[PDB]
Amino acid sequence: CCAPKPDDMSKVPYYKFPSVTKLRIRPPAHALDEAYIAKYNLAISRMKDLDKTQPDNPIGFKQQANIHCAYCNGGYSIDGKVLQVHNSWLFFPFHRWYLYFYERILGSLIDDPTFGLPFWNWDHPKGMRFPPMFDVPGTALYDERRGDQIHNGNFIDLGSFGDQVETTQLQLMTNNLTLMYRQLVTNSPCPLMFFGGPYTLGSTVEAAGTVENIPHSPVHIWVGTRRGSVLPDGKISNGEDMGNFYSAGLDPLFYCHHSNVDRMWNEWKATGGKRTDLQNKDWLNSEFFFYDENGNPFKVRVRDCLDTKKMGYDYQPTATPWRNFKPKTKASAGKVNTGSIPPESQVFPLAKLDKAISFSINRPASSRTQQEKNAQEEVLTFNAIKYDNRDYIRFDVFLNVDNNVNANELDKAEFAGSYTSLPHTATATLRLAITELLEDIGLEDEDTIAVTLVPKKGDISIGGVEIKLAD
Repeated sequence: CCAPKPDDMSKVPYYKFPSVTKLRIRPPAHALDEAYIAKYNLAISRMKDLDKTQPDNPIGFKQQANIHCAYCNGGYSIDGKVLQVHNSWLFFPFHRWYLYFYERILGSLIDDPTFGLPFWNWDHPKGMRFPPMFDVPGTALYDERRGDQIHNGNFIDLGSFGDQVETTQLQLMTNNLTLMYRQLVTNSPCPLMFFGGPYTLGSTVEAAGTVENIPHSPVHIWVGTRRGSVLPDGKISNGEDMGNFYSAGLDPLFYCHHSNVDRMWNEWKATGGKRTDLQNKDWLNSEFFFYDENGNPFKVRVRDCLDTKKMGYDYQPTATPWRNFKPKTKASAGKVNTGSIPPESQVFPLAKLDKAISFSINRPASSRTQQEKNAQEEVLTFNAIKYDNRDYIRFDVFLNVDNNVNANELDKAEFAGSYTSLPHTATATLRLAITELLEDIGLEDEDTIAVTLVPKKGDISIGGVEIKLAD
């Protein structure tokens, strides 16, 4: 994490886009033509060469990896404030700018002014396998520090928590696309839920948005080696490369994953409405620091990365079949007797979520008008999720079911969302937008509903649970 930086950010100029905007198309990583794979490998190979020939050059492979490591570790400050780009509303714009310069570097090393950084299309069934171009040993895209959950033609598990898949292939694909639907539609109806919130003061509660939680974290977990296992070099793994935030940038696939995370921002806004960029001036005027492809230092602003076409790139149009994955069936017919389960006040603070537990919770308002629903989002909020930051964590949330719910079947109207964590006491919050579920299950006139938590991995405590109306 020895990242290069100017000591005095006040002397660093602000970036200016080139006067001639040369539009790059980022293509899906699967089924890429061999000629594109060849030049991607050449660019990465030349980037890695700089590790040896020019180890201090900021555009080299290891140094670009160090930039991400140092950002995740708090090693960059501008205007006297540390730049917090994880578990915060800076997550998307930081990575957009990071990849913008990374893509310009790749193109510059092969004299290709329109080189497009491919995206791992893990939201589409054709892209849910590990992308073949990255699994050719002896090429620059390859990384031996990956798990072997990724081969055999296995589909990615977008809710992975480091263990093997436990369902059928059909159900795993179904769960993946249901998670996409929940994370890109249901649970991100509004900007702060998609992007996350300010993670400024402490207030050390993590404030990730939807995508940063899921599917972003499970991809890291699925690709990286298994912590504790023997690496191909002989040493014990801490999740290297992708499974550890110190080393993730050392895997070329890291950038291709983030290309799709960046694409999610575009796809989320594509339906308009309330899914727009954050309008808060504090967010828009937040700054980051980067080196351009000529090794020159610059500051950039969030407000200047909102439109990728203005930055000179866009994504190859690609179907998003998860938009059709609103569950059609209910796991449980009828309505749960909320008098036969403990109220939230009796369960929380919950010292350990060791097994499935159900409880009743009060809604602040019932029979809400459509104008009310437009104005304020109904959000089920899990406060003070606490765990060891060295642990893998996952739990799922269902409405209107009981402790016997089959949590391997996410394609149900009752499935609300999930929380996961990638090992860095942590403290976190989970917010779920429940209006769509209350409508589908027929609970809109209820003052009290049943909630069921199902732990899947890790030792988890939860301080409290409340339903609030958020603007």
